[PDB]
Amino acid sequence: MNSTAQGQLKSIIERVERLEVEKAEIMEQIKEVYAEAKGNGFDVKVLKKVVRIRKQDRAKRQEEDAILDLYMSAIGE
Amino acid sequence: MNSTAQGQLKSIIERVERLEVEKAEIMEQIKEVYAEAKGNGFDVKVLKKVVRIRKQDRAKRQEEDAILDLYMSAIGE
Amino acid sequence: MNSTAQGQLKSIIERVERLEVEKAEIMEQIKEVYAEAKGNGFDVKVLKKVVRIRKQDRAKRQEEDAILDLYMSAIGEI
Amino acid sequence: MNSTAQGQLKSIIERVERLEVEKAEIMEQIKEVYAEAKGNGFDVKVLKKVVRIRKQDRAKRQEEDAILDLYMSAIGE
DNA sequence: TTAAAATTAAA
DNA sequence: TTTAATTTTAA
Repeated sequence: MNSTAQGQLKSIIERVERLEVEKAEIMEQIKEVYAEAKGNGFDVKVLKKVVRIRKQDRAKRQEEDAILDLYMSAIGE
Repeated sequence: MNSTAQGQLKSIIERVERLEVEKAEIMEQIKEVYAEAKGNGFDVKVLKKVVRIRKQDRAKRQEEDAILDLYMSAIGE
Repeated sequence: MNSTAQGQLKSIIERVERLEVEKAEIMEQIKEVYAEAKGNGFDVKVLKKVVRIRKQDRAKRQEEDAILDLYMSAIGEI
Repeated sequence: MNSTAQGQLKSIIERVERLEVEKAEIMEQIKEVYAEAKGNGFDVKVLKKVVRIRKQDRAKRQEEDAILDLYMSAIGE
């Protein structure tokens, strides 16, 4: 390939790798918060579901919760 | 490697690949059930949720849901 | 929902769950193949890679690999 | 739960969610880098493979690749 | 979307 | 040390 093209490839790779280093740091910071929470006596598993739950629109989730209750009711569970 | 060594290797590969084919068939059959369910007016997302839930122990389930409600009401939404 | 709709739902759930039990069994058997292989001196990680590779069309993988080497060479990685 | 426990939970959730926002922001930046690369005639799929490969130790990578060559050849490849 | 796929943490 | 769960990719 070209010399310039080789330059772009190298820049792209280095750029992605810098971003993935930042991502890794953030992931470590998240695990540190949960570590702190666990030390406080909180249930990490539930805490994570709390975060996940809050990511979706309230109205939509509650609607889906209602459908779930309808289904669980139908199959007798 | 030996003739017996490669003989074993060829056996392992053959065994894994035959099981992969069967696993693929089952996975396709599972999607067909959901496709049919969707066509019948059911919510596939909720359906998969129902399946997931029924895999969990009843006790632990309501136990983690109780903690969830505690956390959720504590932080509100 | 209707008593009939209830029937459809239950049958659907039963179908998925029986199929998932089947899937778990197959996945367990696959694991048993790898564990037996591992006990015989084979590299499990490499074995799975072989299986993965053999899933792709020879033509495709050969070209993707060619491109890969081109990139790895360009950045002085290889 | 105590008011202190309530305060802990509130900040724990808020800290995680802010980190999630940042992590998600980096993830879209990475997709943008790859999106731009695609426009520059680069193979995104191969690009990602280069990154993953560079995350492994050169010495170990060459070793696994050597074994791979042995296996493939043994079964005909 | 769907996936299958995997390395990894921890029960 | 085996079910989990975390991550990422294919497709």
